Amino acid sequence: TVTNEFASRFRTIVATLANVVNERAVQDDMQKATRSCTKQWLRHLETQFD
Amino acid sequence: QVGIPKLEVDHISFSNVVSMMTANIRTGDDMAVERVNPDDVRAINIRNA
Amino acid sequence: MLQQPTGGYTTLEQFAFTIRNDGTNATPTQFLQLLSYEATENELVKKTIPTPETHLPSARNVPGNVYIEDAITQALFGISAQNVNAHGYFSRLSALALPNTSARLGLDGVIYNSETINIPFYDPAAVANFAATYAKLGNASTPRYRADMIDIYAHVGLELAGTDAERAAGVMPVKRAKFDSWEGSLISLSRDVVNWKILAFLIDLCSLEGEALRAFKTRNRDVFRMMLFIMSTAVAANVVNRKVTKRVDRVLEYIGVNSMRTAGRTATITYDLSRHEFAAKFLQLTFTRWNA
Amino acid sequence: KYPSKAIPADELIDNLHSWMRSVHLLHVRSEDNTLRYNWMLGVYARSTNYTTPVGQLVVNAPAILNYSNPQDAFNS
Amino acid sequence: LKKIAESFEDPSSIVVVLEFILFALFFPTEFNRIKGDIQNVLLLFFSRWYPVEYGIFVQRGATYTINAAGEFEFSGRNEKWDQALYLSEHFPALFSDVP
Ligand SMILES: Nc1nc2c(ncn2[C@@H]2O[C@H](COP(=O)(O)OP(=O)(O)OP(=O)(O)O)[C@@H](O)[C@H]2O)c(=O)[nH]1
Repeated sequence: TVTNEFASRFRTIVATLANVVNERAVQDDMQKATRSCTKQWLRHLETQFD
Repeated sequence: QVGIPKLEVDHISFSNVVSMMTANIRTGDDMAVERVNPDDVRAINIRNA
Repeated sequence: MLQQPTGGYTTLEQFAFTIRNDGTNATPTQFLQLLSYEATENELVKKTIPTPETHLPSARNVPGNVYIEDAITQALFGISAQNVNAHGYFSRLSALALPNTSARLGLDGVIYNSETINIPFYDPAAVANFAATYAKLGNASTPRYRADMIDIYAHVGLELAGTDAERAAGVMPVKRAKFDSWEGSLISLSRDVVNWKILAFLIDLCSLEGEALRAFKTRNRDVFRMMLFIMSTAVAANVVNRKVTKRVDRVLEYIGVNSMRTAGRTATITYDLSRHEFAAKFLQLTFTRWNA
Repeated sequence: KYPSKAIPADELIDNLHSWMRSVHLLHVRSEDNTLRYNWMLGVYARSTNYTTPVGQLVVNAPAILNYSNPQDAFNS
Repeated sequence: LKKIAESFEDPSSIVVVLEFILFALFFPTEFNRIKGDIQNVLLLFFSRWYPVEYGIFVQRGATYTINAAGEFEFSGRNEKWDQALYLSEHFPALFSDVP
């Protein structure tokens, strides 16, 4: 009635991608910034997808 | 027997097989490409190659 | 389909190997009589040739009938060939390597993908044997499989210049070849060789076995030596003429030493680096087959 | 600082010691007994301050400096 | 594939990966046609983000061929995919799903 298997698959996809973006070591400060911004934006794409 | 090469001997030969490219070939025409600049100048590496 | 005789395909008059010389179609043996050798202080010693890799390169899906004989003979003796590895059509030989393939290798020296009318072609078993070794010309360039291109020429020397005692010993003095010569001799020799249907020689070299094979090696030794000669001039460090009292003696130095030269010269055909890798691989395979 | 006489041992030990404190090679320690540490690449990456591609590779994946087979230390 | 230039330095470069993942989902078939060509971009990604793993993986080989009885045979050698390979026996190895 409620859950959509496709959307949930995308949810685990962006959770994986967020873990990967998270574990991505960087040196420049702006890189360190866009890491977290990337994380937010993935988190938004998930809602668009659902 | 192989044929005697024409340049090897002094007789003139007025028929010969010239290779020629067809309409399908075309050499020397200008050609187009997409060029893609590096995203950040500071990311470009020189050494160690 | 052309039947293969009890002797090789080379026994057929259709596949005669003959350089031009003195205004006639001289056989290679009677050109090699003209060759004479000045031994120098250096010594060639033949190392064991590494066994050719088991791997047969993939024949990429190619619709066309690849002219392979032309590709090979140009890669080894072509005056103007270069970048003989950028195209990678030698891998196509592997298409013939399969048992019961629909492909056939024509006497024209083209690899047709299917049997086709009015085009004579070698017996597929023999060609399967030939492809099973010479497809590896396809990995002449691949970094994992490149042949030694320095050591191998020692064998070339031994098989070209080496006296029967030197060939038995496995070591000969580095030699400097010479012969009375016509203008542009090495070029015309190299092209008389380029026109040779060497696929016959190779298919007989790979398919024949037993006494019939060994009788081949003796019958065709001078031919193989001529290929070795063209190739050795291709890598010879220098190639002068000598005045000899109203006669001219061409002198290539030195046999068996690959100078690794790549810059061109009027005197001889020249190997680009790709051609060096290719010739090295070809020598590796052909010599591996010539000793067994 | 000492054109004429030998550098006094106290100054040599003190300064060399402080510089020794100053150095710290990148690494990821691990339990495997077969492992070594590609010291050449480690010190080199350090000396460039990790600006060469080898330096980036080391600064991002220090574990790459560890090696069992000595040759694969570089092939990696 | 319309080729992508990405060099995968900034974390945001992950976007290209996502653009592929989404393409795998919405169009699994067409993705299957262009997948080697996308594997070329992915390899630039993996060589940056996971160099040690990329080392072991590429060391197994960049491609493979299924044989009789269906077993995979990986190339043992890194090399760029070309669509010239789509009609050949070879598959991009990134999609083998072999642990
Ligand atoms: N920067 C750097 N260079 C090294 C290192 N290890 C060896 N080398 C250099 O590698 C070169 C050749 O390596 P080795 O064969 O081990 O040294 P060598 O040729 O026997 O000569 P020596 O180094 O004087 O003992 C030498 O000239 C060294 O300077 C290292 O850890 N870091």
